[PDB]
This record gives sequence, C-alpha cells and structure tokens, in this order.
Amino acid sequence: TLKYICAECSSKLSLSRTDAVRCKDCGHRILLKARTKRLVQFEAR
Amino acid sequence: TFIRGPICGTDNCPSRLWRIIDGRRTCQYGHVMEGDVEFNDDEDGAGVITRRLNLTTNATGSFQSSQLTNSQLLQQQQRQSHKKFKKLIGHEAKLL
Amino acid sequence: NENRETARFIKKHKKQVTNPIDEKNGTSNCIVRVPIALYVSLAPMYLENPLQGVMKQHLNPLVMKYNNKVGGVVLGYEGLKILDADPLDTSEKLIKITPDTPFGFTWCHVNLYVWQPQVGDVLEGYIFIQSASHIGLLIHDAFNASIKKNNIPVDWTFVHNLGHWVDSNGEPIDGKLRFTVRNVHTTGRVVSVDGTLIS
Amino acid sequence: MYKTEKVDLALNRNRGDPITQHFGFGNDEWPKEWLEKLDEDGLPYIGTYVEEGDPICAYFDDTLNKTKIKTYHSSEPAYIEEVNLIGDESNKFQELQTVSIKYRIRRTPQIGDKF
Amino acid sequence: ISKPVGSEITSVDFGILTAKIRNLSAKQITNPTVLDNLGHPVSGGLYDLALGAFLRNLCSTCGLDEKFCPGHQGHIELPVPCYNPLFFNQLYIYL
Amino acid sequence: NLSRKLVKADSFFMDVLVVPPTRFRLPSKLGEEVHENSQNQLLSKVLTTSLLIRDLNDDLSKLRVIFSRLMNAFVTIQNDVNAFIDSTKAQSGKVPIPGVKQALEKKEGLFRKHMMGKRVNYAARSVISPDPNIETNEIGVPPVFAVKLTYPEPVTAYNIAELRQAVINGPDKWPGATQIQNEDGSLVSLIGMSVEQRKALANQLLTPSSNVSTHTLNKKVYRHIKNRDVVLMNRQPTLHKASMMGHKVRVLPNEKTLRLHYANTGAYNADFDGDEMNMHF
Amino acid sequence: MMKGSRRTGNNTATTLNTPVVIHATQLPQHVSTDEVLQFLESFIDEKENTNLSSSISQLKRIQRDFKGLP
Amino acid sequence: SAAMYSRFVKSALDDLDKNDSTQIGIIANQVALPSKNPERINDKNLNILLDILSSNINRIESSRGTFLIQSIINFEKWWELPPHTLSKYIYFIKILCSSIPKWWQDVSMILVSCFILPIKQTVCHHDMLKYFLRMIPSSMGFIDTYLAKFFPNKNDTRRKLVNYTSNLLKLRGYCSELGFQIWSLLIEKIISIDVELQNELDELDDDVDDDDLEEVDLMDIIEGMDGTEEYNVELTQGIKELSTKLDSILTLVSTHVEEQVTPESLESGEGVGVFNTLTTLFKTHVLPTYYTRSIQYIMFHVSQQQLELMDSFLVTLIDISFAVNEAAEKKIKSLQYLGSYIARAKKLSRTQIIFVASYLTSWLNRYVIEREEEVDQRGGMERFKHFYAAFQALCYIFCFRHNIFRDTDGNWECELDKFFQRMVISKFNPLKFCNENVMLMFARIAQQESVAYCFSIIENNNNERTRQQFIDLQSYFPYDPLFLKNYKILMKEYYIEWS
Amino acid sequence: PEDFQQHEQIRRKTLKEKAIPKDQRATTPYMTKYERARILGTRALQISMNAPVFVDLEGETDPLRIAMKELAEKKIPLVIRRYLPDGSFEDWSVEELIVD
Amino acid sequence: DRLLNSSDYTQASVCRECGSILTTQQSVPRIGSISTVCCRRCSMRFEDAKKGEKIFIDDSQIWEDGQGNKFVGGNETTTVAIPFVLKYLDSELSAMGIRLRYNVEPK
Amino acid sequence: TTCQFLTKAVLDNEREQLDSPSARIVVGKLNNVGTGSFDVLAKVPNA
Repeated sequence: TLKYICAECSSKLSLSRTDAVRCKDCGHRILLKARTKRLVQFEAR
Repeated sequence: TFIRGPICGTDNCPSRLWRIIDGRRTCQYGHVMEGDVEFNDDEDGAGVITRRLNLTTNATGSFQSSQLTNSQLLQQQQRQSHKKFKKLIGHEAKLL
Repeated sequence: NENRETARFIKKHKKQVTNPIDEKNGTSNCIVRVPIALYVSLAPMYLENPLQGVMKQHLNPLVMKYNNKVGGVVLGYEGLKILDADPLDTSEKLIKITPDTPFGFTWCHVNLYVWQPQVGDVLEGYIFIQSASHIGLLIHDAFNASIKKNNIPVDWTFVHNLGHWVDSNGEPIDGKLRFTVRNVHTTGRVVSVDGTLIS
Repeated sequence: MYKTEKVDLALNRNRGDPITQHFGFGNDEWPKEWLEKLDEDGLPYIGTYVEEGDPICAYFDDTLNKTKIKTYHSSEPAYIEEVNLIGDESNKFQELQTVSIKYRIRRTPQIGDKF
Repeated sequence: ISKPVGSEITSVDFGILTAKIRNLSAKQITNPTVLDNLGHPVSGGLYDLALGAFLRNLCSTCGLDEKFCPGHQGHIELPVPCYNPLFFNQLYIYL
Repeated sequence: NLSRKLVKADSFFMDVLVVPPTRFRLPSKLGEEVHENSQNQLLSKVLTTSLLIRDLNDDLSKLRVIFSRLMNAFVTIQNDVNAFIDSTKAQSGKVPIPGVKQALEKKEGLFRKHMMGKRVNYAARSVISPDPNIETNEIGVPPVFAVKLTYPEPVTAYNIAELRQAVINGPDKWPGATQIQNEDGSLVSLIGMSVEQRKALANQLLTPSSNVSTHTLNKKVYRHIKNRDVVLMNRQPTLHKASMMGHKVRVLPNEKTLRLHYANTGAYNADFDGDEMNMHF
Repeated sequence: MMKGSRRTGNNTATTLNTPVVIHATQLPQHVSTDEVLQFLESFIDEKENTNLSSSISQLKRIQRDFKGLP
Repeated sequence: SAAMYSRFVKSALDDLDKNDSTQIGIIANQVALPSKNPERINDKNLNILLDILSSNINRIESSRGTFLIQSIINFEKWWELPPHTLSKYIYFIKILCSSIPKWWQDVSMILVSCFILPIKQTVCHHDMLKYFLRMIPSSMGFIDTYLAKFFPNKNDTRRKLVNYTSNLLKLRGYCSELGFQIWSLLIEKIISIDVELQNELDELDDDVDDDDLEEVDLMDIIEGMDGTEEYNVELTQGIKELSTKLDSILTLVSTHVEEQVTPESLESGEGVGVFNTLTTLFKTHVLPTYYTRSIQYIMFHVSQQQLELMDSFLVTLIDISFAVNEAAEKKIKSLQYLGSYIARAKKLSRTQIIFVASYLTSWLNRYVIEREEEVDQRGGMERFKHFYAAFQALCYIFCFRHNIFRDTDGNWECELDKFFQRMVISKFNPLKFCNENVMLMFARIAQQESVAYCFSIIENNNNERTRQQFIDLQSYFPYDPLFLKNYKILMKEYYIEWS
Repeated sequence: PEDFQQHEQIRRKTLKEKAIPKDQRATTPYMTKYERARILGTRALQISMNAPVFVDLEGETDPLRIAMKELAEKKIPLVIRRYLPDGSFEDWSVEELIVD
Repeated sequence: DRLLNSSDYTQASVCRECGSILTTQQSVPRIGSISTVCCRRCSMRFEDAKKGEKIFIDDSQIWEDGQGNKFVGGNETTTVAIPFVLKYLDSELSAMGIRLRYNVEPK
Repeated sequence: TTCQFLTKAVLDNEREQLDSPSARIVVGKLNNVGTGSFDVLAKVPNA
C-alpha cells in the first residue's frame, strides 16, 4: 500500500484516482511523498 | 538505445539502426550509412517570429513529426464515451 | 541578332570527321586513330613505375567502352607520354603532388584507336539470330545491331518452324549481311547500333 | 548540492481547456523497464539513483494514446531527495499536474575545487 | 585523404544574374501557401518538392532523398521590373 | 572586358527573384515548438502582393479607385522586396525581420562567425593543472579525453603489428581503436562488438578487397591518441602565436584534467586557478 | 540510405578511377584495315606478356574478325 | 477465350497509336501478380501475351512501353513454368534483348540473383546466361559487379552459401576468361567466415548427427513503422554453424578443384591456369592474413596431385622467402610456411625433401662468410631475424623427416651430422633465439639420431636469459591439425598426423 | 579539334617563360624551415599510402619518423618549386638543398 | 586542417562552363543508364532541336530529371573541395541578384 | 561594411585573384604564407 504524507498535519495518507489532491484531516494541499522499503546500495566511501 | 529505421546496406545487415558517438547512425552489426549528420541547431527575442508551428522534429534528425489530427479522430468522442452514468436510461430503467 | 548564339550550338554537335565509304566495298570506315590529352592522377604505390600506374588506373578502365569525348568505342591505345612539369627527352620526369593528399596529377598524351560510326554508314556484321521481329548481328564479332521491322522492306517475309528470314528474291539470308547504320545508341552500358535495310 | 525541478503538465493549456495528460502509467501497451526508477503513481521513489537519460516521471496523454516519460537530463548523477505534490487552488476536482522533485548531488573535494 | 581532388578553384568573378534564370530553374513559385492541412508540401509553393527533398519525400528534380540532394533554386516571376535596393544608389546617379 | 558583353539597364532591375533551396530555408525550432522561417515570412508577402497586382490588373482590365490601388501596389511590391533584402531600408514592430543583407554585418552574422571563425571536430577543452613530472614539451591527457579522440592511421606493412593490437583492444582499453574504414569508403564501428569479432577483424586489415577501383587504397584504423601524437594547445585569448603551441601527448591514468608543466605558464600567460585550454588534435 | 548508397556504389567513378578531363587534340585520322591488325597483334602481346581479361578476349574476337571467320 | 483474349491484348497494343495506353497497366499487371496470389494470369493466356509481344516489336519502343517489359522481368518463378511456356519464355528474352540491347542491364540483375538456389534448380539460368556471353561480348564487365553484390550475407544459412558457390564454381568452367574474378570473390569471402573460428578455439564441437537437416520446404507488412522499437537486443553469435559453413563450402572448393586438376586438363587444357590463379592469389590474399588456419589447405590440396604441381610451387614459395625485394615479415612467414609444408605433406618425393634442405643449408653456408662476424659490432641480435627464421625451418624438417636423410649405410645426407655441429657453437647461438618448443624437441631428436649434443647449451641459459611479433611468428605453425570434422576425411591421405 | 592544341601550346609556352634555369637561379641554397616541415609532411603522407621506401626502416612504425630518416641520408625523391612573386619559379631538388 | 578539413569540407560539383555551384544536378537516369552530373543553365531543353545535313543529338548529351524534362548539354562539370558555407554564401548572393563565377583551371 | 564592398565589387565587375589569406580561407584554397608558399613535386624514374 503506497502512501503519501500531508506536509501540515503529518498524517499518512494514500491517494486514489478521482480524488482532490488534499489532506483529508486538515485541508492542506502540499502533500509530500513518503519513502517505502526499497533497496539502494552504496560504496562505503 | 536502438531506433528502428530502414534496412541497411552492405548486403550484410538487414537490421534496425542506432546512433553512434554524438553524430551518426550505425546498424548494430557495425556498418554505418552515409549522410547521417543529425542536423541539430544552435540557440542564439531572436526576431519577432513566434507563429505558424505544425511540426515537432522527432526521430533524431531533420523533421516530419506531429501530423495534424492523426489521433484526434477518437479524441472528441472519448469525453462522451469514457465516462458512464449519462441518465439516458429510458426503458432499461423500468427493468433497473 | 539570332545567329551569334545559334552558331554556338551547331558546331558543338557537328562531328569533326564523318565516316567515309572506302575502297569501294560499300562498307564505310569506322576505325580511327585520334590523339588525346588526359589529366590523370598517379598514386603513391606506383611512384616508382609511373607509366604502369597510369596504364593500370586510367587506361585499362577505358578500353572497349564508349567514351563521350571521342564519340566512339575505345579499342586500344598506343604511345602514352607523360608531360613533364619541368620544361627543361629524359626518363626522370617529375609531377606535382596535391597539397592535401599524396596523389600526383599530370598531363598525358596517348593515341586512342576508337571505333566511331555515325549515321549514314554501312557495316557488314554476321547475323547472330533472326526472328519475326528483328535481325540481330555481331558487328566485327564484338558489337550489336538490331534491324527493326519498320526498317525492313515489306516484300521480305519470315518463314517459321524460329527459322530463316525470307527476302524478296526467295533467298534465306546468310550471316554476312550489309546493313545501313541508323541512330547509334548510348543508353545501356551495352552500346548498340540501330540500323536500316531500307533506303 | 541540492536542486529542485518543477514538473508541470499544465504549461500547455488555457483555463478553459480540459485535461489532456495525466500522471501515472498507461495500459494496453508495455512501457518497458521504467518501473525500477518509478513508482506506480508515475512519481519516482525517493532515494533513487538517476543518471542522464533516466526517466523522472511517467505521464499519459490522451491526445496520443501513448505513455511518454520526462527525463532527468543533467551531467551530474543525483539521488531523488524529495517529491512534493502540488494540489490545485481553483477547483476541487482536477488531477495533480504540478510536482516539484528535489535532487541531491554529492560533491567530494575533487582535483580542481578551490579552497 | 584517399579521395584526391584534381580541378580546384583558382579565381572568382563577380557578376549579375540576368533574367535568364528561367533556364536554370523554371520551377516557379506562385502559391503563397507553405503547407496545407494534413502537412503536405503544396505544389507551386515555397516548400515545393522540386526545390529539394523535404519531410522524407523525394526531390522531384534530383530523384534523390532528404540528405543526398544538394537542393535546387526557384524563381518568383515578378510581373513588373521593380529595382534592386543594392544597386539603387548607383543608378540614381545615372538618372 | 574580354567577353565584350554589353552593360545593360536590366542589370539594375529585378524581373524575377530567386528562391534559395529548401535546405537553406528549413523551419526554426525552440524545444518542441517548430516555428516558421524568417526567409519564408518575407517571401510570402511578396508572393501575395504579386498575385494581387496580377489579380487587380485583371480588375482594371475592364476599366478612379482602381488606378489608385494599382499605383499603391507598385509601392508595396517594391517595398516588400526591399524588405526581403534589407531590414533598416524597409519600414517594423520594434525590431523587424532580418533581411539577407543584415544577416552578414557584425562580429556575428556570416562572414566572421562562420568563415574566419569555424568550429572544429577532434578537439577538447578542460581545466589545466600543474605538473613537474612531465616533459616541458608535453601535455598530460586524461583517459577520458584519450579514448575519444581518434587519428586515422592507414594500415601498411610496418604498422600492422601495432594496429592489430588496436582493433583487439577496442574503444574501452586505451591503446586501441574505435572504427576501421574499408577500401570502399564505408566505416565499421567497433563499439558494440566483443573480442570475437574484433580479433577476427584485426586479422583482415592487410587483406586486399577484390575491387579494382580501390586497388590503390588501403584500410584506415582510427586508433586512439597514443603517446607519440601531437596536439595544438590553446589558451583562449590568443594575443600572440606563442599562445598556441604544439605539445607532445603523454596519456596519464587516473586524472580528470589536462596537466601542464610550469615552464609553459609564461608562454600561454596562465595562472593555475581554473584556466581552460583548448586541445586541438 | 541503402539504395542511395547502391547508386554511389553503382558508378564509383572518382579521380583514381577516371581522369579529370580528356580533350581530343587533333582531328581523328582513319587507318586502314592493314594497320588495325598491325596494332591489335602488338597491343595484345603487350598486355599478356588481374583485370583487362574481360577486355582482351573481346579484342581477340576483333583480331580474329579481320582475318578469319566465326 | 483463347480467341477472345488474343484481340483483348491487341486492342491494348493498338493504344500506342490511339495514344492512351489503356490496359498496358492492366494486362501486364496481371502477369506481375505474385505466385502466392492465385488471381494472376494462367500459362495459356501467358502464351497469348508472349507470342503477340514476340512477333511485334515496333510498338513498345516508348516510355509507355516500359512497364510491360518490366513485368516479364519481374515474373517470379519463371524457371518453374511448364515447357510449352518455359521454352517459349526463354525464346522471348533471347530476342527481347537482341532487339533492344538495353535490358541486359536489368536481366542479369535477376539472373545472377537467382544463383542462391541450387544447381538443378537453376540449370536453365546458366543456359540463358552463357548465351548472352557469346552474344553480348561487352557484358563481361558489369556481370562482375553483379556477382560481388549478390554474393550472400556471411551469417546466412549454408543453403544460400553452399549452393551459391556451387553455382559460381559452375560459372568458371564455361568462361575461363572471367576466371580470376571468381576465385578472388571466393577466397576473400572465405576469410570472412574463416578467421571468426580460430579465435574461438577453446573446446570441441560435439558431433551432433543433425547436420543435413531437410529437403525442399516449398503478408505485405508495409506500414509507417520507423519509431523506437527499443531494447530487443539478444546479442548471440553461433559457433558450430561456422565450423560447418567451412565444412560445407571449402569441401566443395576442394571437391570441384579435384575435378579441375587431372592431367587431361593440365597438359592440353586450363588446369595450369587454375594452379596459377591460386598461387598468385595465395601470396596476395592469404599470406598477409594473420592467424588463419584451414584456408592454406586449398593450396595444399592442389599442389600434391602431380609431381609438377608440387615442384611448380616449392620454387615459388622459396622465391618469396629469400628475395631481397620483399617485405621481411613476409619472408619470415614464408620460411615459417616452408618447413611446415615439407614436413606435413604425405604424398611427396624424397628427392623433393632434400633439395629444400640442400638449398637451405646452402643459404646458411652462403651465410658462412659474409655475416658471421657482424655480431660483435654495435647492434642487436634482431639484425639476424631472417637467419634465425631459416634455421628454425631447418630444425622443423628434421624433427619430422629425419629417416629420409639416413642413407643406405647409416650416415647423413650432405653432412647434416656435421652441419649442426657448427651452427650450434657459432656466435649467433640459434638455440636461444629460435622458438623454444621446436628447439626443445630438436635437442631430444639429436640425441636419438646422434647428430648434435645441444642439451648443455640450452641448459646454458640460466642467468644468460619488436621481439613479440617475432616470437609470435615462431608460434604460428601453418599446418596445425584441422579442426573441421568433415574436411579432414579428404585431408587424411594428404596431411600427416603427429606420429 | 585544334582549338585545344592552340591552348595547350600557349599554356606550356607560358610555363616555359617562368622556369628559371639551373645556372641562373638566385635564391638560397638552404632548406628554409618550411620545406623541411612540408617535405617530411608530404613524404610521410606518401609512405602511409604504400610508397616505395628507400631506407632500411628498423622497426619504426611512425610514418613521420621514417621520412626524418629518409631526409638525413638524402633519399627523398621530391622537388621544391620556389615561386617568385610574379609567377616565375626555381626548381630546387631535395638532395642539393642544405638542411639546417 | 582547423578551418576546412575538420569543420565542414564538402567535395561539391562545379560546372566548368558557367562556373557556378548551385546550377548543378545529378540527372534522373533513364532505366538503363547510370546517373551523371549535369549543369542547368548551360543546358538546353530537348524541344530546342532547331535547324552534316542534319543536326541530330548524340543521345549522350541528353539527360532527364524526375519532373519529366529532357535537357541537352549541361556537361563539363568537375568536383572541387570547398567549405559548405561557400555553397550557402553563393545562395545568399543569388537572392541579391549577384552571381559568383568560379574559374576552375584544369579544363 | 560587407555589402558596401560587395556592391562595389559587382559594379566594378571584379575578378578576385584569391591570394590574400582572407580570400583563400573563404573559398577553401590553401594559404600561401609559409609552407603554402611553394609547390612540392615528386620525381618519378620511368619516362
């Protein structure tokens, strides 16, 4: 289950098609994408 | 990487094409055809010339892209087709 | 005021030497020696034997082909002579290297034996095959002729079984045939000779 | 070194023009191997390593029946730091058309840097 | 360097094109339309296909394609002789 | 005068224009937005007016106002070919359409930008760096530059041992090659290949092709820039001829900058704090 | 393109192949039949003492034509 | 029907004089339909269209008469017609190109492009082709451009590749005036597949029995598809194809050249011309090919049939290897080729073996005064690389052919048991500077023949021990054993095993 | 026809009134720094196109370094044509010039 | 090298009679021939066949283009090595009514 | 003042001799200041 985060009230929030791009608890518009469990790799340098 | 174009010369490679380091297109078997020079412009207002645009010069070369209404034939009729629930249900409604 | 321009075109296409009908054979003459001047390129690999280099690069591609400037079929050549760029003769000539490339360009004289027939000529070639559309001939065992059906007299028929051609006097015609030369063609790399038997 | 990039799909329209191009993928076709950099909403996973040429978001326009991507074109490789989703202001029903991605370019002291 | 050039340009004459341009290019251009709807080069327009190949069509003059054709010129028949703004200051002396 | 042609008056008058070929009048473009050309914009205005002054000549052909638009049409058929050649010698919104004369006269234009000042292939530029461990007549080439710049070396009997090894190494390993030219003029790129095809193609270099048109020519391996080539090296304000000198090439591993001796810093007038120098090969 | 390169590979008449200019420097002067066979016997003997093989065998047909019979 | 369509085609033929050309675009279109579209003309009406057009020729000589002769040319599968239409189709072209000698530009575009198909598929193709060689003499030139252009792709199946060279070795015996343009087109286009094989040579080919697979086996797709069709790479090149392509092609080269050499054609025919057109093609093509096996067997297969064909090549091979007017790395490679051709050839004369070695030891004994105090001067040992290469070829003979030089008594011919006694202790030390392995086995054999005792001097290199392209030519033995599974069966009589 | 021969005769006679003879040339007997760069340029550009080399090249693969060895032993078969500014010229061979 | 042999360097065709670059053309060959390069303002259309008792054309002087015509003459072209901007410069001066005649001395 | 001199060169009907170095670079001819100031000629042995 992919989700997002409201930038204002910090509530985790998934979003579907035919939805207003808003938070659903506060009415905030700016709504940043959370990070999920996914493999990236690095040299330890 | 590969961009499918015409068949190739040399009586060897019948295949698609592929651009090479910055300037020319080859087949994937090594052979390269002539005149392939990619014709990219510079960038310098620049004259009061901002109108009459029809093309989009796709496919890594000169021109001929974005033909006018080559996919619009189903586009003005897919606003009235994609969405459901149009309240045109007359006799099926008595069944509904 | 309409003569100083039209004269510049007639002498461009008027052929220099016409073919004469010679030794009262009926057969005209078409083998002719002509001296020419070339402007060729000697290459670095032939820089030790320059005559062999011009002969193998420019002279051998030219033989047995029709050439535009001499108006005929270049049979052979004789007497190649490289012009020296040092007007001092000698063996150790010297030619000029181009600035960009290692190639050297020079002038050369040579005599071309060319085969130049024109219209109004008479040739005797052997008939290769014959049909009810044409008569095909090997002019001097190397060239090709084609006497088409409108260019044959009407009183000459063709008996069929393929078959021999029939003349007016009932003679099945033999190979060694006299024929009058019509418009000589250029079109294919095969260079043909149109003809007439009418007059 | 941080760096943002506003990805806008409403540059090409007027206010009286309906929607044409939509974030997310298309179906009835196979956009190959773009799902390693991108998520199923057409936005990149954050933390992802992108080079020049790599896709940076997927969109589906209805005027081509075709899924095109936008491309991170820069000489320096980066990591997706942030992806923000800008909502509308005028009406309460249209799809999201403005996304501002933030990239992170690491800069070790290479030979030629001035101290 | 393996393609040598023989003949080469040694001097350059200046001059004026006489109105016998009709010899080298009678592919003259009368329609002020550049492209029609559905993107074709119109005949007798400023993008005619006898002026060289364009939009992956062949040249009507070369027979060659988009790249290999050198391009070709075309004239616009003015019905009246209006003078040249380059040589105008030096005929106004002579008038 | 050796042709003794007559000085005529229709040298001053233009009965026809000529139109440049379509290659010289391709559409302008910004991004996806492919606009219409400057040259077609002026040249259509003449062609509408020519049809008008032809169509209106049919209107006056059946006999006032029609004589006052014909004479005004001669003002503007002259004014639109004056616009086709000049820009200031026509009328213009703020900055009018460039004519063919005004595409020629400044530092930019044509005659100084593209005839004295052309841009070149086989060149590179980079920040320079100090080095006392190279010779004074040398430049230290990075391996980034070294595997791009190629020199056509014709394969002969004395260099097939060093040009077989160039085709085998390929365009990744440094003393190698990128493409070979056949005797007919076509090239063969070695980029996507593996060591199977490259070793089987290095062994065919001295093989003659069966043709007789090209029995003189040999193949050309485009080897990389080795340690025995030279280079024009160019500090950018070239105020004198010692600002463009010819260095020898020494390919240094593990570097990202051109790398120059201290003895050359007075000649180019360089201070080692971010100067770029052009490397012409 | 391919068949654009076939027509470059059709002719292939360059400055190693063909001369730059050729001019006929005098009037063409005919020879007798007696000097053609005088020429074709020495020219064939010179070129047969590679290519030119498709050319000399046509001359030998021409050489045989002035004295023999197919 | 037969009387109905006979005047159907004359009405269209009379449209030249009516000047509209009505059914020329229809009647000749009908004969231009493919075989897979059965709406085409039948053969009965094809006899109708042919004999009208064979018997009247005046009314086609125009640009409106172009398209119908195009259709007779583009008639696909003309060689699979019944003989009352086939033998009438053949007679058309023999008088089409006779009447207009322009179309032969385009007829052998079709005739040479059908040489892909097998021999008995195309026996009528050479009947018309040889006809126009004795008919049109000025067509030998541009035919050669049609053979090189319609030579098949390198990565085709062998069906296009063993039947093209079979139809092109067919073309040689009918016209030896062509001759040299056949083999130059073969030999250079064998190296294309040949040298893609030895650089693989790591593990063996499994003898899978499915070699000869099948007998005779016997849609527009023209759209606007020039966009991106990305990432469909599947980069794989086969290997066991390439050993069987050289099994297929180069056996048929050596089976047909086995026909071309026999003393009925070497003494009164053109068999010596075969032998000269390959030796002059040997020293130009195959000798500057680096690291190439399996193609110098063709000159090996031919120069062993007679005593003359051997001896008319040994003097040729040596003149490459000892004239000053050549390149040195050609001279070393021919010495490299000479010792391996003598010692790895079965059917030779024993007096041929000695005269190579007698001349070779003469060259070392003509070396015996001039260049044997140059060593102590300021230079290197690389000044003598021609001398070491010749002595190395001498060692490679004696490691194989040693019992020949034993005479009836038990002594050695031409002081070979005294010659190496001088060469080893000379001031060149040819034990070190030649190849290691040919000198390692020469030391063992000199003990088992009692000729030299050069163990202790090869031992005398402990602290005692440009060059890389000279070490590597010592490692290229030309007559290494063949990898080809099916060509060695012919070579087993000719080529000697290890023991 | 003969109109070519009327022009070739003029072209070579004009090229005879520019050739200064070998006894009367009055330029320097030195190889003047630009011949040497162009002789070694052009000769190396020939050796790379399979010209006959008249020096024992000893493992030298560089075509320019070969020409520098053909120059030191006077084995280069070239001729310099020194143009005087009216058009007339002096043909100096490479063997008789003195290299720096 | 740094202003011709690396920047543009075309081998163009030039008529040796009118001395012009942009009046040249490779002909559309009739189906047997090989295409050749032939000038345009030195050419004369085949309709001009106006009046050796007859002045018939040798048929090697006759070339075609794809728009249909037959021209007579237009030969004597060569191949010179110029920059490409000279081809573009000579197409801008033609718009000004100015021609550049190039003298090509090997004739 | 490019087309100032251009009209002057046409009304003069001038032949450009192509010997200034700014005129040789335009037409692509080799400059003749330095190594272009002479011609190299190769000596061939056979007549």
